Amino acid sequence: SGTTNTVAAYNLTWKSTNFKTILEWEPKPVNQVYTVQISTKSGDWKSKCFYTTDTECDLTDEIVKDVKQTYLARVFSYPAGNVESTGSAGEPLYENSPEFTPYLETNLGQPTIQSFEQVGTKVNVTVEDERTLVRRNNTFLSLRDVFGKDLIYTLYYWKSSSSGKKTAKTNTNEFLIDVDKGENYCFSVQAVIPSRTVNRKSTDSPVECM
Amino acid sequence: IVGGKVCPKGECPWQVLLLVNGAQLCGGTLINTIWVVSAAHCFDKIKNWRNLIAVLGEHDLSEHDGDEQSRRVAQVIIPSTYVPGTTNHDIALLRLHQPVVLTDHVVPLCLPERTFSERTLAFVRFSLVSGWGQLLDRGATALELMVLNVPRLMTQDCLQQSRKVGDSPNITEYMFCAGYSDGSKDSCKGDSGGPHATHYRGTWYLTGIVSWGQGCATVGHFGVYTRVSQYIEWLQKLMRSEPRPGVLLRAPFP
Amino acid sequence: DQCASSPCQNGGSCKDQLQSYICFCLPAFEGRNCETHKDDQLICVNENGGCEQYCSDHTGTKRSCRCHEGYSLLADGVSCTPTVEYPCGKIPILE
Ligand SMILES: *C[C@@](*)(O)[C@H](CCCNC(N)=[NH2+])NC(=O)[C@H](Cc1ccccc1)NC(=O)[C@H](N)Cc1ccccc1
Ligand SMILES: *[C@@H]1O[C@H](CO)[C@@H](O)[C@H](O)[C@H]1NC(C)=O
Ligand SMILES: *[C@H]1O[C@H](CO)[C@@H](O)[C@H](O)[C@H]1O
Ligand SMILES: *[C@H]1O[C@@H](C)[C@@H](O)[C@@H](O)[C@@H]1O
Ligand SMILES: [Ca+2]
Repeated sequence: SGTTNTVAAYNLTWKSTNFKTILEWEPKPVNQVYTVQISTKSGDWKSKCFYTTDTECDLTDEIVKDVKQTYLARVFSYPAGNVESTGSAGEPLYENSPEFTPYLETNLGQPTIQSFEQVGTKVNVTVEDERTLVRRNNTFLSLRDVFGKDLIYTLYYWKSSSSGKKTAKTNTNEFLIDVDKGENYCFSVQAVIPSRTVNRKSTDSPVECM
Repeated sequence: IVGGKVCPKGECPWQVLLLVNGAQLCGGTLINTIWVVSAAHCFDKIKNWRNLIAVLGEHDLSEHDGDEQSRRVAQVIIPSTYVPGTTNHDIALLRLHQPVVLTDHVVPLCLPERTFSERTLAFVRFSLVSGWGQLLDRGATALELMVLNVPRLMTQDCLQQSRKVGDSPNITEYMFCAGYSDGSKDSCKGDSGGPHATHYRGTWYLTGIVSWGQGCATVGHFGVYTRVSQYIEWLQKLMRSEPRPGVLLRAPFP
Repeated sequence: DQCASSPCQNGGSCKDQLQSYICFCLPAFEGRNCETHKDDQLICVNENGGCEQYCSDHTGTKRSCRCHEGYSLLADGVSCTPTVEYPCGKIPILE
């Protein structure tokens, strides 16, 4: 704040799923516009979302350029009257966001069971290689393409009427739990990055039984 | 220039060396063949406004190759609002008795359009500071031109990160911070008046002038640089304005 | 579901999530709804307006580029070339 008319943005938080990264913030603009600026520890700052009355800003295109780097972002405030007001130190009022490293923080969207079939006395559960916003050379990249070998999975399965909760994992992309010869089984999957220290596990993929 | 690197002879062409009777006074910058820009405070004492010498092409004060060019400083102009002994409005526009010769070793730095300085240059992370100042605090001064590549901060961050001092002069809108607060590197005592040249797309512009700092590369502190862009119309007003009697003119400001 | 109302504008796909969506945009679009035109943004505050040196915004008309006191504006409308031997801000040896 440090206000008299122009209020400072606050609560800057990153909303990122499958690298689709959107910075959001407070407060709902009142007689003032915001401009988002982003950079890397040692890079120049790039401005985004010019003079907007929004409380969000999409930064996908900048972050996927190198989801390995750590990005710091900051929002500027300007009275709607003029988009160039001299603060006190002569510069605009702005606030900094928390640091953001796509690779380690963007949560993995809810997985989706691609196509599971029967190979015999067991079930071959499969998960669709999710599509990310990490646009690489005109094309996009699948989670497996991005995290390569850092992405594993978990398979929670209930049986006909069930009685217990079972789990199975495979770093590949194909589960393979051994089932009996009757009792139908259900499959609830969830992408996981065990080497993570925050959003390690995702959300339980919608269920698909028999 | 604490923690720098010797500026390869020729790569700091706008670097001016301001001498007095033969002793180093400060550094300065060539924004034009007869116009040097330095730090106001560098003249708080100057008693012989005649031995005031400006040296370009300079590089190694030890040996004397043939690329140097001396020039008696004709006039020394500082802002009307500068108050000797204080931190604000620390900038000076020097005029040489006679223009220097442009050569591969003597080229001026561009004095950017204010707008440009404000919208673009200001957000280019790094810029080079340079001079023959001290290499450590009470340490010795450089014999070979030293240059440092430092990062700029907006005053809010500068305040948020520096250790609050007893009476740390406010970081007014005529100065900006650049450097590191981890004791690493920074400009120092003999550098005042030196350029803080920013590179933008193949061209270098004068965005800062060495002024003050707590010590030199003191932990939890940055180095304050005079925000050259508050002073552009000012500089260009003077450069056209016809000469004035005295040596130490005190041009009005704004 | 979610991608029902098809929030993703300007041709962007829509890989929604539970209680939310995710717009995949076309190279010239960005935003939660691919709403933003990577084009409609040619202003000096943006990226020096695309100019190599100086930039001037204009009322209801394309921004203009200009060059420094010793340069000249190339044919592309955004580039500057030296019109003199030793132009400011250029390091002769390296050059
Ligand atoms: C004249 C210049 O050579 C020299 C440059 C020092 C640059 N140092 C860093 N760390 N960037 N400047 C000084 O010697 C100034 C002179 C001065 C100017 C205005 C008011 C008082 C003195 N002195 C200092 O920089 C000293 N550290 C003193 C000081 C001044 C203000 C705050 C803290 C210390
Ligand atoms: C220093 O900063 C304070 C804080 O706003 C301001 O009131 C004052 O005018 C500035 N100059 C002085 C008195 O040091
Ligand atoms: C349709 O999709 C959802 C509805 O919940 C919303 O986000 C969009 O704004 C709407 O067009
Ligand atoms: C997502 O994939 C298909 C639907 C293409 O039309 C793309 O342009 C779209 O963004
Ligand atoms: Ca020499």
